[PDB]
Amino acid sequence: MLLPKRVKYRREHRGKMRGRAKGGTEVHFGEFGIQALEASWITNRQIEAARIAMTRYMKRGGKVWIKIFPSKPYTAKPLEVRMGSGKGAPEGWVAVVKPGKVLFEISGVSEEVAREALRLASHKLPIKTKFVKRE
Amino acid sequence: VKLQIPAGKANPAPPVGPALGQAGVNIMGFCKEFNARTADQAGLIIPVEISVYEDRSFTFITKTPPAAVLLKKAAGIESGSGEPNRNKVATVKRDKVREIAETKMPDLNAADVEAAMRMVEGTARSMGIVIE
Amino acid sequence: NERKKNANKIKKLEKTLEYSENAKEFQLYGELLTANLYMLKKGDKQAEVINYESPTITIPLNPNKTPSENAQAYFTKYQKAKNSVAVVEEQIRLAQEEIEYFDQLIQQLSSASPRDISEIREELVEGKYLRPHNPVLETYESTSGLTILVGKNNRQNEYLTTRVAARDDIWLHTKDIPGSHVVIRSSEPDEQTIMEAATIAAYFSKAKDSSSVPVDYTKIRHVKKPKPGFVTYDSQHTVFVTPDADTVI
Amino acid sequence: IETKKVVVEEIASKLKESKSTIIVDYRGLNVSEVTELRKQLREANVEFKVYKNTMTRRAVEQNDFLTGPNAIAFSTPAKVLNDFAKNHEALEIKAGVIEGKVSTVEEVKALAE
Amino acid sequence: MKVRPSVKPICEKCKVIRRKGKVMVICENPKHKQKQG
RNA sequence: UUGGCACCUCGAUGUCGGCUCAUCGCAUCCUGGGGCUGUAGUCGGUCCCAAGGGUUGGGCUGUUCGCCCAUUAAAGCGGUA
RNA sequence: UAUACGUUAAGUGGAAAAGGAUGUGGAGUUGCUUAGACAACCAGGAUGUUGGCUUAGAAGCAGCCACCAUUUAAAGAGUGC
Repeated sequence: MLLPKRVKYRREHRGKMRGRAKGGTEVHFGEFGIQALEASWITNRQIEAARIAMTRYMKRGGKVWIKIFPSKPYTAKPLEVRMGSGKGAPEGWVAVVKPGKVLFEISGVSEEVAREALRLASHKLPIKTKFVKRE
Repeated sequence: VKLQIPAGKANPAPPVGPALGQAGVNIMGFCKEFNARTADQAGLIIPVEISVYEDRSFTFITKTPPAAVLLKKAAGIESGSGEPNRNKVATVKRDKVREIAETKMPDLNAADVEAAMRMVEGTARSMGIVIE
Repeated sequence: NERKKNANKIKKLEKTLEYSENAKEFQLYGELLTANLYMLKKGDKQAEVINYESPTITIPLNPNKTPSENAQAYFTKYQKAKNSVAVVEEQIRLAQEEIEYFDQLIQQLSSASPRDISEIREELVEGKYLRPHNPVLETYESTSGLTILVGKNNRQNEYLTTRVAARDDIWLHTKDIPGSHVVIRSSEPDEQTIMEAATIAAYFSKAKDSSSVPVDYTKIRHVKKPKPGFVTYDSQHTVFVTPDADTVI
Repeated sequence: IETKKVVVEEIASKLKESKSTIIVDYRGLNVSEVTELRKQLREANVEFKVYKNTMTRRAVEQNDFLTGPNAIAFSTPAKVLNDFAKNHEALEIKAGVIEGKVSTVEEVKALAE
Repeated sequence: MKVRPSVKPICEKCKVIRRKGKVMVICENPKHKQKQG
């Protein structure tokens, strides 16, 4: 459950996930990676689920290199409450994702193993994905 | 039917008793017959084949000891490697390689002494032995 | 309080251990059943069976199960009792190590000085039984005009044994349960010093003024640096000796 | 491709080098009996190998019996062969040749005699 | 049966087919028998 | 369901529970027909098709709900201000 | 009830996802392949060896490690029961 240690503002606007990514569109730390085909917010619980999934499938395998970090916080008012009276309290932390963006990489491991692990992770994630490799 | 049995120890029941209680033959007379033939190093785990015709006509054949047995007697050790190629813990001599080769030449397929030696060398790799 | 507690703890464990010890029976039963897995119906209650001394045992069965299932269950129970006994024996080892540690500790505290008590307190706070830098050894005169150093503290004794001497030097301590550790710098002097070290050993021991205390002298090269101060020894000889006076200084 | 070319090449080579060869089936027998045959011909110094019918034919022309399962036994032999055959009797001893003279079944039997 | 939308083969002997426009799985092992619905 | 928004209704839309009267859906409680089973049998579990019919009487509580007694093939979940 | 070219066959059109699938159409890349491929049928599918460790027992297949050599056309110190 990743966390930014320190932040300026505990409360931010949400934002808009228009367009494609700026960077991180291609694997370069590792060999076999995964990228997105949509745009969405992703949570520390999602990423750690995917991470531990692939690492359990691999059991010693090489290196991973996540390519993101949930910097963004997201609020949520308490339950059964009218509107207004200030912005809701923070709940967790979020990473924002554009399409064309690489999320997880892999090295030290064969292609079939990598593809299967990333499949497993994709099923923990909400969005549509693609298997990718380095050029 | 194969049985891995020390020479002088025949009728240590619990392994061998079942080995022929399905056949229903005399376990213990057969065992002392086995000792009588295998008046050998007690502890030498002989491979003995047995063949029983349906009328209880049992005939059994003692054979050369295993490669692991001969190599553990050579190195004077108790066990092969628990993790060979991560921890080699045993070693014997090329002369002993020749010796066990020339011993079990009759049984193997390899007409070549050196090819039989290669077979034993693969065995040594499997059980964590190096050669000198 | 802690040592007494640990002693009573292992008493609890021991008197509890005497009620789940049915391992070997199940082992032998599984052996016999696997040996006799051809005479046996599925649905039977008993089995007149011979041991491989040729007694004849009547093992009970589950009349619903197969002999395979039953024998495997016996192996399972053997496995389980084996596991629990291993657990209890480990706890025993832990508690006894602790008790011996505290017994040596109380010996030291009996034969203590404040300078070592200040170190013992920190040792125990480090052990986290409690809560809240080169001076190590103390010596006096010895035979052959020699100097024999010692430490009533376990930590200082270890510091001297390791960092203040070589491997071929000689360590002199008790040949018995509990006592201090002491030696001269490269202790290779005469039998005069060899017998003089025995007096210093018998003075600071589990039984001071005990006139039958044997001292063990061994090369430091065989001093085992394996809780703390669990130091075994080899390359050792032993000599019966006794306590002495302040002339031991 | 060129590998198969090399293969048919050396087959024709050993063929033209030999002057006794036998052509048999290997079907209906275990690897144990097979290796028994192999060992007795090893000590006989009689070579014995296993090839495919197509490339075998290409080597010969570089005939009718060449179909079906086919192994070959070079003596630069038939005795041991027919002995094994009388022993096991799940075989075909279909053909032979000597000095390039195609030998009949009865003729290879006679050499076995 | 094992009715489910995530229909797959399980063992190598499991054989996917289509029937009446529906997807189904065949195997001698009836526990591997599946269908979408 | 608890709720959020305030769109009709404040020149009046009566609001819990119960009685009578039923009616509809099926994500079926029983009955019917099947697959699988860690389905021996008897009983079961789970899933699938099926809404034709049926789906108890009492004690306590205003109660709904719930607990309890005794039965039943079963004592279904909900919508209809 | 037009013209020409194609697509779909679900009544999609005429309601919706994750995910799943020898659905079909179009492009494209690539391995093998009449010196004979894929499937099918016939036969073989072995030896040190039951690889060794662990295990009461682990003998290709509880698990750890290794996974070599021989007959070899080939047989894994072993794909699944």
